[PDB]
Amino acid sequence: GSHMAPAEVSAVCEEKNFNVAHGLAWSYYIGYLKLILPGLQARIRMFNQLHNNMLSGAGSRRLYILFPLDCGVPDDLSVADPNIRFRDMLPQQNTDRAGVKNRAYSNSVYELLENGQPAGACILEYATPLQTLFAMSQDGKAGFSREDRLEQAKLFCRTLEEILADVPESRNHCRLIVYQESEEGNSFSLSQEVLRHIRQ
Amino acid sequence: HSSGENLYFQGSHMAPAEVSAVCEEKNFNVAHGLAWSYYIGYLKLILPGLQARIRMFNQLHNNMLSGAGSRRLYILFPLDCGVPDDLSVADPNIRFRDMLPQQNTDRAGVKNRAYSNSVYELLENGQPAGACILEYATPLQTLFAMSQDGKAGFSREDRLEQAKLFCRTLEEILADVPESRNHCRLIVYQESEEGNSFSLSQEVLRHIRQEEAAAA
Repeated sequence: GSHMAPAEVSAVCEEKNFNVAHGLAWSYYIGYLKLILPGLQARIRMFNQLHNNMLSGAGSRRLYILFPLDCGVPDDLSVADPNIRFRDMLPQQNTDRAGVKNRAYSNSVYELLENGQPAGACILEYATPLQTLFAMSQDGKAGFSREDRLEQAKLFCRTLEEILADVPESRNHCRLIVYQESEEGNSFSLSQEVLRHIRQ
Repeated sequence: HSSGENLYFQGSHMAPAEVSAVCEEKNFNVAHGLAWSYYIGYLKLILPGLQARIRMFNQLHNNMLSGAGSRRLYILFPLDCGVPDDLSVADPNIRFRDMLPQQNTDRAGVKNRAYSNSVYELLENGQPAGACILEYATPLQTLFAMSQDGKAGFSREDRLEQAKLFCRTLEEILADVPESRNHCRLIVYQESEEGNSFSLSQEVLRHIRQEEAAAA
């Protein structure tokens, strides 16, 4: 029994709503991922030269991005799991390519353990814009709920997946690792989650 | 085979608030996201303790930032969205002086950070008329880059609308920050609609002068 308000169809407006995810995704792609992707393989070759070819398989030559739907990203950005071991940062290039020419982005290579045994290696990181969503949910003058936060997180992920899907196979090297720890949780293992992605 | 859905104006997979046409509907989701990202991701990080860095600079540089008008972080918002890499190229009247120094924090809410913020002198008639901390609003470049992808469309007209919305959204967010903690000031302009003779430095100077007047 709730009527809509009257509306003049020629007036210019936008629906009010909290759908920031699209901006986050585009910013993240245009302003980070797109910038680093063209030099990733070169950087990997440099890394391999110094690391006994630790990243040799195709599965090891990808950029794995952690996407905790609860938006819990540690402040120090550490990936900290007993079975994930930091090995070294990915070295910078001497490049004239846009953005990277003036910026050395920090990326790290980790070794994954299973059953005490080395099971893999990869370049791993958190999707930093998830911090924004979390901060928004806190900063309550923002009026963004925990419920909104999850919704946006899922949307950011889906939107980013769509964008990435259109990347040519030649640079199709980002992989999203999406999980919601609060769900399906008990025995949850990050290392196991990453390994499944590497393995596939 | 791509869709080709407009990757820019993607949906949110949720039911709309209203079930009829309500307007000549616009989607500004990108602009809104850019604004939140910039505020949370940058401004919230930079603003706390800024006054301390400013005091330090004045100690180091003969009170170059004297006056309330100089104690603000001035951010440039060119509505045309072209963001230059050098301010002196952009206006020769804008002269780089030095970087804001980093403080060793004694405050619980201010971390030790490393942002490069730059202080410039502004010239009128070859003489310095003022000094301030000046930089561009970074997300504007993202909109510009989005407009370039011709396939993508995202027109010059469309770009301008998003740019304006980005400013509005940022302004709405800032409006809820107490004056005691909001040390940034937004300078919004569209060069392409200004005079043949637009001076960036004059535009900044006006703002600085306003700030000084407002501060009593």
